[PDB]
Formats: sequence, structure tokens, C-alpha cells
Amino acid sequence: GSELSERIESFVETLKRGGGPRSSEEMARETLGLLRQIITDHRWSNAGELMELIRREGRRMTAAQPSETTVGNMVRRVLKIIREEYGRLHGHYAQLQSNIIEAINELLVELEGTMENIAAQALEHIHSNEVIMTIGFSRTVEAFLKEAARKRKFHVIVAECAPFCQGHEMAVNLSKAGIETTVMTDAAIFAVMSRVNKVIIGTKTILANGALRAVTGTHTLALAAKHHSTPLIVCAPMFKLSPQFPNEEDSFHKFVAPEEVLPFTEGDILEKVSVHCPVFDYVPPELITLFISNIGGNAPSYIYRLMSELYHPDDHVL
Amino acid sequence: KELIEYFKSQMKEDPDMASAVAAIRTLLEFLKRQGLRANLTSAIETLCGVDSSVAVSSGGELFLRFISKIMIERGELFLRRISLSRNKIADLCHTFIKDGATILTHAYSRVVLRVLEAAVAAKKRFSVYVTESQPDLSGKKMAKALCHLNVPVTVVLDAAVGYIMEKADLVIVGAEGVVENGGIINKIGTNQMAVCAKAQNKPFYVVAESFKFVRLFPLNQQDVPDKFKYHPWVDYTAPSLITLLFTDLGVLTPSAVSDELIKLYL
Amino acid sequence: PPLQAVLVADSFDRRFFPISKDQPRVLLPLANVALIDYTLEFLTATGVQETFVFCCWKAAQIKEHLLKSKWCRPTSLNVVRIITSELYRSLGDVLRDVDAKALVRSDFLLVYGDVISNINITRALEEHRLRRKLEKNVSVMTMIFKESSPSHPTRCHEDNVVVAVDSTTNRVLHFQKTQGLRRFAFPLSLFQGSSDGVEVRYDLLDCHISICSPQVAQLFTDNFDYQTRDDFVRGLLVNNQIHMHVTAKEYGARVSNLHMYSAVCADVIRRWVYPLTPEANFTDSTTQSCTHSRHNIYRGPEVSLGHGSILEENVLLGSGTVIGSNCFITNSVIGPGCHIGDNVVLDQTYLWQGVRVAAGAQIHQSLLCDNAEVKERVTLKPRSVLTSQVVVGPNITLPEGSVISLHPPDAEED
Amino acid sequence: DYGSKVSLFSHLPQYSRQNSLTQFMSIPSSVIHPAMVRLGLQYSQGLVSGSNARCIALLRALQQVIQDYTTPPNEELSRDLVNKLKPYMSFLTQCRPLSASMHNAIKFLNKEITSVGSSKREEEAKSELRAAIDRYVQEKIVLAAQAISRFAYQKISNGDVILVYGCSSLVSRILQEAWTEGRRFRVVVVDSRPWLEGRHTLRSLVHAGVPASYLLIPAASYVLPEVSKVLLGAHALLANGSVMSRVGTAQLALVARAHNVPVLVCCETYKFCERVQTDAFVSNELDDPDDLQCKRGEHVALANWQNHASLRLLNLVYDVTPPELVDLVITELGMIPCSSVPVVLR
Repeated sequence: GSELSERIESFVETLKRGGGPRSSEEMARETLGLLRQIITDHRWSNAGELMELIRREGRRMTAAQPSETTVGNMVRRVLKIIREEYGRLHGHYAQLQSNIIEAINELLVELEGTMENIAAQALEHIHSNEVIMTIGFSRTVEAFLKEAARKRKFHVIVAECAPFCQGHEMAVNLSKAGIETTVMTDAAIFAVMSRVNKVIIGTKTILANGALRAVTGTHTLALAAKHHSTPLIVCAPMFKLSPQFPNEEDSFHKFVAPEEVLPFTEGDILEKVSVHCPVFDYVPPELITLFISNIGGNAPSYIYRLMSELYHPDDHVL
Repeated sequence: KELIEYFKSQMKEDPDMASAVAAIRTLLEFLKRQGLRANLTSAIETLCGVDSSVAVSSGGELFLRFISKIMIERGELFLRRISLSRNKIADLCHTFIKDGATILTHAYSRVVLRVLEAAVAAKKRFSVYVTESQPDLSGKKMAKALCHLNVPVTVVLDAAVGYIMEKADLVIVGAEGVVENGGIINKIGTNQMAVCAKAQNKPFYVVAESFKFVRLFPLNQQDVPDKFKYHPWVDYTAPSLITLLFTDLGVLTPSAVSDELIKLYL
Repeated sequence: PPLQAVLVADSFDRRFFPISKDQPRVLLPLANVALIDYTLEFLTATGVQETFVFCCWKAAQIKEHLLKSKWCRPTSLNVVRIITSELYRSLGDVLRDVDAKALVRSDFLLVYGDVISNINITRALEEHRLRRKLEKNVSVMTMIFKESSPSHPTRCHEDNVVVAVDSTTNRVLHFQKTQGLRRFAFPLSLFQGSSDGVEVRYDLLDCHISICSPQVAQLFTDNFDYQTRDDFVRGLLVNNQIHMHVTAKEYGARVSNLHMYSAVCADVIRRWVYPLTPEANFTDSTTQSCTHSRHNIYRGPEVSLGHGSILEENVLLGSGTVIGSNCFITNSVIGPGCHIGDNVVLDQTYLWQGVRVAAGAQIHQSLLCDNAEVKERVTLKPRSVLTSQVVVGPNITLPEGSVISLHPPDAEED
Repeated sequence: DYGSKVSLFSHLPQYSRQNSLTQFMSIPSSVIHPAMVRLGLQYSQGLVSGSNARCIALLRALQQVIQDYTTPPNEELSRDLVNKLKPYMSFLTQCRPLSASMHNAIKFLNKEITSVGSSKREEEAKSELRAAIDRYVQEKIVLAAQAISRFAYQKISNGDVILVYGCSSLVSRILQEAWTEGRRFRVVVVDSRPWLEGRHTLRSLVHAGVPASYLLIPAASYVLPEVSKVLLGAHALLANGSVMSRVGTAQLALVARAHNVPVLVCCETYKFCERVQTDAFVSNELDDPDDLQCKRGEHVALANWQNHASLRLLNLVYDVTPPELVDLVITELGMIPCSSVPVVLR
């Protein structure tokens, strides 16, 4: 009934003003659960009508927050699942709803196991007496790093984020396990990155041409890595892959209040000074070297095939 | 003005005389005709207006610097010394060409012509590729003057410099003016050839005299004064794409010109 | 206990006068969007579950605007209730009426219908309740202040205040304004009884947001000549305790006069009130969508930008607004359905809906309300306000601070 | 030393701000001169952090010391003064590592003192030393910025978008002088933690009337596309052409090169050192590590970072930029390339 409507409204309102679930995995789980909920109890008698309803709901969710490119991926995945389950019978409509829930539950189990599947490939890329540089705070990268510390000894360098210094929390959580971590500012990313050998970072989403949307300052890190010819591993699950391409990207960066960059207590200079605080940035694919996912490491030049296997080319614009 | 008259006289009497050399000759001839410094600056602007090239401006600046009884003597000595700059550059550059190498040359230039005429005189054999230089068909004149010396020249297309770059062992081009940072002001189709040569690790050599050193420091294609470009006629090449420099002062690196200019103080 | 607030959607003070004659203060379009919308969004985002909207001056327009708005929909979690009355003359009367009706139960917030803020009050509200539960019936009010600089444009002298509170436990011991006064006086009782940790604070911006208690309304009914909040605090401090809560990472300000109006507008367009921005479209409206681009330039649908015009800084164009050729607009807010001429310079100008500006006009730091019109060769100076439906003839140069209105006595008539 | 240093930065001193060196000293300082004592205290407490301000304060303190210096009998002053000034420099270095400007200045002062012969009187020697210090300051600091202000005025154009970083007494002056000559441009001020000294330049520009912008260095790749020039200031110019400046300069120049933006550098001739450096590891400076502590949200995450024996806090200050990222250098002699530092040193 209208309980579904109020749940959808609460979800959209939570996505509107601030962040809801802290972890991207929880965001994807909640989105898939909401999709399954709107699918299970609804008046629907065809496949195209359900596809249109799902497209409308996904459009609403995306308009709520354009930078949160995780709900659109789940919407497109559900659309692809529906299309495949409809074509398997048409190429009908007797028990499609019964197996749609089964496919959604399988996708949920995959989303639950993706973290363990990604963390299992830690030793294959880290050796003894190695130094690794990261940036920001990512749970996947944290697991990837602490899965190798139990059998290897390396030096982890962590570059904080100037607007929201979240790298301190990552460094503390890592040092809590005895990994010999380090803390530093963003300005010291190039002068210090001459003794580093490997770089392992996360991202918010992966674009179509191999590029990705990462936190601010990741572009300078990738530039330094390419200047020093150091590998740049990206630990990102499958749900972080977006079929959209690098359009001129006006709504790409998330602009927040300048309170973080410049405080309100500065004085009268705030009226004639324009302060900008972009949270995310665009990272080209040429500066990337590898992509570690729950299905094995791949190169940036092969993400198009993963997309073709995940989403349908007709649902790219939604 | 009779200044332009004398300039055209020197240019027409001697066809192979450089523009800067003719300008300095006219300036020294008119010097025989304080107050003098403004008089000279005035002569240099009219001359500069008639021929808009960096070489004339560099020569005028160098002459005025030389001007700061004795001046006639120093000027005659300077003219006689700069007369043999072509031979001084040839005797030093013609040795860098080895048998079996393919040359890639830009539009016509008397200095590279002299260098090649001296190289072929030493019992050597090589191949040349001249660019047509679409702005004005002078590359065809260069190819003609080269084939006149019994050398297998071959005129290439202005857009084919990248197609034949792999079939070239080295690149030897002229220069209208050497900027302070070692860069060079050459024909509009020079910055694109140096980029390809650098992209394929091809030795990019530059041949220029000493009177072509100018106190300019352009950061890009825009910092170049418009009076030199005027479809622009010249472009600036960064020093990172130049391998060496052959001047009458000896074989120099892209950085030695800055030291020379600092020693001269403009 | 669900959090409930009371909204006074009428400021009996008349500072926008002449403008408040045709159209209420709380529905003046700030950024193509009314102020009461900002206040309702703040209340709905901070956790308020129920609001009581009180209106006396032009209440019909307020209610008939609210009933189309998204907060009155059956899908809104903050159910709003409009109580209109012609007897109200000051905030004290409103609180007296609440006490007479027994509407409020628990800690309620007292905010005006012209407050723009993104502050979260969960922390301050917890502090208030815990403090009241350690001293039963001792703490009665908690005033929220935003620490700022005394140099900031938002700090007008008309609202400027100075406080002397205890640092051990945030508690207001003295509160007074500084309008037209150069050396402040602080009595000796502060040091007479207690407050070893006492300090004077002058770096505070009065957000006019207060977490009140039913005892506040009780005391307001007791004292009949409490006409506002400031006098409640002064009369309680001569004698219950009043405390504070200071914020440093959130924005909050009240639009009290015209100078204050142009100060929040620049901040809102400059994303200082994030998430509340024009790009977010927090009203669920169809005629206020925009796209945020570089330099905080907001463009709506059907902007009809002419070739040659340059948008240099934080501007906001409306839906349906038409821009000509070779124009220059900067720091300017344009409303929906505006239509500009050619060679038109706009510098810190606020144009509302239905405005037409002819070619050759130069407007600087002045505000054009609905249905305004200016002919060719007209130049307006700073603070040169035009009210509704005026027309300025060609070749006129208005002095600074000039006010033109169609009402005879309001200002210099058309 | 205070706290645990990094494994790769264990050959450099890491002092602290709370631990003062004046605790184990007499209130009337006997072994050390009071002027030098207060100068070192200011350097340690951060009262004077400017590259040129530090040198000016050092030279004024040295003038004060010389004014009240008495030459003992049984020896000349030309050598006694040099032998006495060494412990003062050692104490100053113990308070805070010296900069290239201070090094060159003390070298020039020692050379001038050695140039004084015992044939001359004491008062004449002191007066000549004071006048020499005064005119050297006026030439290499005051008059060395007026020529750079009129040389960079040519490379500034109307509509330019100049990008600056940190705080520099020369960049701000160049911009304020170019704005008053007739140029109409806008500046982009980049800042980094924890010093946040770029706000100084921001305020100095706002008070001058130049349209300015402010953003943190991690967002430098987002605003550079619209930037036309990058004007940067440095502390020293090495002999290998490299540039020694604030830590957030090398990566800034790298991103500028990646975005195809010409980078510039402005430095005085007196900052032309003779040493060389290849990276920021062989010679750097580690300030107090507690500066990284930040009040983010409700609590601080590095409040008790020392309890974790494996956690380190790096607080590098200086960095070295390769000559491959610097296009032009501005000096009082004129516009010279990045690979012409030895020529000026000659």
C-alpha cells in the first residue's frame, strides 16, 4: 500500500539533504531491497510496464542525488535481470515474479560476498618489505591491506583529505593492527612519492571509458604515479561501475559549503572572495593500471565488456 | 627615407646577404653621416618596419649595444668578423653528417645550403627531404638548389613531416632568432616537426648565427610579438625539443645562449 | 514525545516598509523561492514533527500559498497547522494564545517565518533536556547563537548583541543590544554571586532560534507586558535560567531588514547554506529547477541566453527569463519570466518575476520587485529600490537610496 | 627530539613547540646574548616564519649584538667576533633549522667581518659593519623586489587568471603593483594544511582590490583548466636548476604541466645557494607533529596518536622541484631560464 510510497519518500529525502547509509555496500543493499519491495507488491501485468515503472523510480532516485552513482547501477541491474528473465521465456508471464525475487536474492548474496572475494587477493599483489600509498578512507582498501599484514610486513602511507580529514581514521584503524602506518597532508604527495613502489586506492564509481570518480586530490596522486611509473591498483566492487561516459561533467563534482575550506569567522573578506570546495574529481584511465574486483583483476581497456555483460545499452540513459 | 633606399640597395646588390647583416651595414654606413643614440633608435625602427623579421631587430639591438673615433673601427671589425660566420658554422656542423644518413630540412635557408655544400665537398653521400613550406614556395627553391649540387633531393608535402619522420636520421633546420631560453623562432611549420622528432628520439639540430640572439622569453605561441608573426609566418620552439646548436661561437647547448646573453647584458 | 515547533509567520515589526504593503514579508522571493519555504525546510530537516503557523498581517495569502506547497501534502512527515487571527500584535500575544489553547507539550522551538538555517538541533536539544533533568525546573530556555566576526556583512548594527555568559556551563547572565552605543555596561551581580568562569562574548550571530519550554509560555502569560523575546530575557535576568548553544560548522541568519536581505542572498547562491541551494530544488517545484555550473552559475529551463553576454560570477537565472546580446550580469539574481534588453549591466541586482529592462540600462546594487519596468537610457544607483508595478521613464538618473512606489506616501511616487 | 620519527626521515631533528630551550638557562642570559635568545624563542614559537622576515630579524639581532660587543684585550676583533658568533648560530639552529637566506646572510657577514683589519679602530669597525648590513639589506631585499615587480609586469595581461600558493612577500607585492599600474586580472590563492598561510595573501589581496579566489590544494586539478599562469615563490634556488619551496609546490607544478600551464618562479639573487639537491629526503625539516591534529566533527582522531607505537606523523615543510617543471625565473638581473642559476652564481 502507501507504506511503500512513504518508504520511497523517506529514502529520497534521506538522499536529498545528506548521506544515508555510510558504506556503499549498504547503500546498494538498501536500493536493491527497495526495488524488490516495489516489485513484489504492485499491480503489474506485463514486463514493459514494470520496466517503465522501474525507470521512473530510478530517474527520481538519480535526480535526488546525481553524485550518488550507486542507485542507478542497481536500477539498471534490475532492469537487465527483468529483461533477461522475460526473454528466457518469450524467446509468457506465468511465474516471472517468482524468479525475479530469486535473482534479486542471488544478486544480494553476491553483493554480500564481494568484499570477501576482493579481500582474498591481497597476497597476490603485496610482497615483503613493500611500501604502499593510499588516500582517503575506504573499507575495501582497508580490508585488502589488513588481509596481507597477517602474513606480510609492509609500510602503509596514508594521505589525508584536506576538507574532511578522514584518512586519520583509516591510519588509526590500520595501526590498531600493527601495520606501521603514516599520516601526512595532501601537499606532501609528490615530494614524498619517490620511495613508494605501489599505490592502492578506492573510488566512488567507475566510468565507461575506464575513468573513475574519486575523492579530491586523487588526480594529483595518479599524476605522480604516472610520472614515477608506479602501478595504480583500484579496489572497487562490481556495483561501482556506471555505464555513463565522461560527458562535460558539470554535476560530476559535489560542491559543499565553503565552511570546510574557509571558516565563517574570517571577517569581511567573505563577501568579495569566491570559495569552491569540490569533493570528487575526474581520473582519466591512462593514469590507471589495474582494476581489482570480485571476479578477478582486469585492465581499464576491458571495462566496456564488463559493462556490456552487466547493463543493456538501451538503459544507459534511463 | 634614404634609409630604406640604402637597405634595398644592399639587399639587391648581394642576393645571399642576410637581412641582419645588411641592416648592420646600413646602420654603420649612416653612422658616418648623446643625440646619436636616439638618431640610431630611430633608424632601427624604420628598418624594422620595412622587414618584419626577428633577425633585423636582433642585429639592431646588438649594434646599439656595441655603440655603448673608436666606433667606426669596432664596427668594421665586427662586420668583417660576422662575414665569415657562415663558414665558421659550416666547418663545425658538416662533420655531424655521416654516410648513409637521411636529412630532413625545412624551407630554404642560406646557412643550411652552405653547410650541405661543404659536406658534399668532403666526399660524402646522403639523402635530403625538403618541406614545401606552403606559405611561400621556398622549399621547392631549396630542393632545386640542392639537386643542382648533384644530391638526391626529394620534395615532400607540408603535412607529411610525420609520415617520413621514421625515415629520417636527423633534422637540420634554420632559425630566424634564438630566444633567451634556447628556443628558436622559425617558420610556422617548425614547431610541429620538432614535436614529432622528439616523439621519435630524432636528433633535432638547429643552425643559426650569433647575431640572431634576442632578449625575448616567450612562454607559448601567444607571447610572440605580433610584429614578427605578421596566417602567422613564424612560431616559437621550446628548448626541450632541441638537441644542439651550431653557431659561429661554436657548438652550443640550449642553455649556453642564456649565459652568453647574460654576459652581454642585452 | 514528538518534537513540535511554533512558527510566527508574521513580523509585526515593519522594516521592509514600503514593500510590506502589497505582499507579506515572509513570501518575498529571495532566490526565486519564498522565505517561509526555507524556514519550513529547516524545521522539517532538523527533526520537527509538527508546526503551528501563526499569521495576522495578510494571512490569507500566506495560507493559500502554503496549501499548494509540499509541506501540506499527505506525504509530508511534518504536518503543519495554520492558525490565523486578527488580535495578535506581538510575539507575546502569540505565546499567550498558545498557553490559552494548550497546543504545546514539551520542549518546542520558537522561530520566525524569515529564518534561513541548516543547523541541526539534536545536540542542543539533548543538552537542554539533560540540563533540565539534573536541575528540575531550573533551565527554561536555550538560545542558539552562531559565532561569527564583528566585521561580517551579515552582522547588522540593528541586531548586534553582546553577551556575558559562564564558561563552566553555558549560561546567559547578561544580554543587551548594541544599536547606537559605543561602551557597554555589565552589572556587578554576575561577579557578586558566582560565575568564576565568566566571559564576555561579542562574536555571535543571533539566529533567533530558541528551544523553548512550556514554562516560557506560562511566564509569558504571567507578565502581560512581555511583547517580544528580548524583553522576556531581560526581565528574567533581572530576577529560572537561560542557556545557549554555539555552532561553528553550520549557517543561520534571520532576514530582518533590506540590508540583511542582500546578505543572505549572496551566501545562499554561494552554497553557504548547503544542502539548501538553488541547484537542489528543495521545494519539489517544476518552475525552479536549475543546473549548477562553474563559478556558481545557475541556469534554469528556457533561459534564452543571447550571443555575446558574459556571466562572470555567481548569478541565478530563472525559468523563462530572456537575456539579450552583449550583456554583462554578475552577482545578480534574475527571476522567472524576466526579459532584458541589449547592453545591460547588472551588478548585484535582484530582479523578481515579471520584470522587463530596456536596452542601455545600467543597474547597480538595487532591487526590482514584481512587474517592474524601466525604459531606455535609465541608470539606477545603489539601494535604488523599485516596488511592484512601477515604470521609470527614459533618460532618468535616480539618486542613491531612492525608493519609488505606486503608493503616494510610501516613497517618491512614480 | 619529541615523538617517534619516520624510518626514512630518521636523520633529521623533530623538535616540539611546547618544549622550550630557555628552561635550562639563566633569566639574564650569560652565555647567549639576550637578543639572540629572544630571536631563537620567536623562531621556535613561530612568531617569525617568513623567509625574508627571518633573515631581516636575524640581521637586526646581529646588529644589536654588535652594537654592545666589547673586544677583549690580547686579541684582535676580526677573529674574536667570528669565533663568538658561532655558538649563537648553533643555538639558533637548535631552536629551529636555518634557511638558505639565513645561511647566505651569515656567510656574507662572516666574510665582511674577516674583511675588517686590526689596523682599524673598534668603533669605526662596528659602524662600518652596521652600515654594511643596512645597505646589504636595502639592496638584496628592498631594491631586489622593485626590479622583479617591473619585470613580471610585462608577463601579466588583462583577463589573466594567475594562480598562487602559500604566502610570499614578493608575489603579493608583484600583484599589488601590477594591479595599480592598469592591469585587470583575478588571482587564485591555493592553501594547504596545517599552516594555512595562504589566508595572509588572500587578505592582502582583498585589501588591495584584486578579485581573488580561495581553495585547497587537493582541488588544484579542478581550477587549473581555467588558469592561464601559475606564479609561485620559493625559498632557495639550488645550483642544479631545481627549486626549493613549500611542500605543496612540486605537485602543483606537476599538475600545471599536465594541464599545459606555464609555471613561473620569483626569487631574489641573494637566495641563490651553491649546494644541490635531488629530493626532499636528504635535507628537509620536520616541525611539531601535533600540528596535524584537527577538530573534525565531534572529536579528534589523533589526540593520543603516540599510544600507537606503529603510527607515525609526517610534517614535512620544504620540497625540491625538478627543473623539468619550471619554465621561467624572475630576478633583478632579468628573465632567465631555470637552468641558468650557476651563471648568476658566477
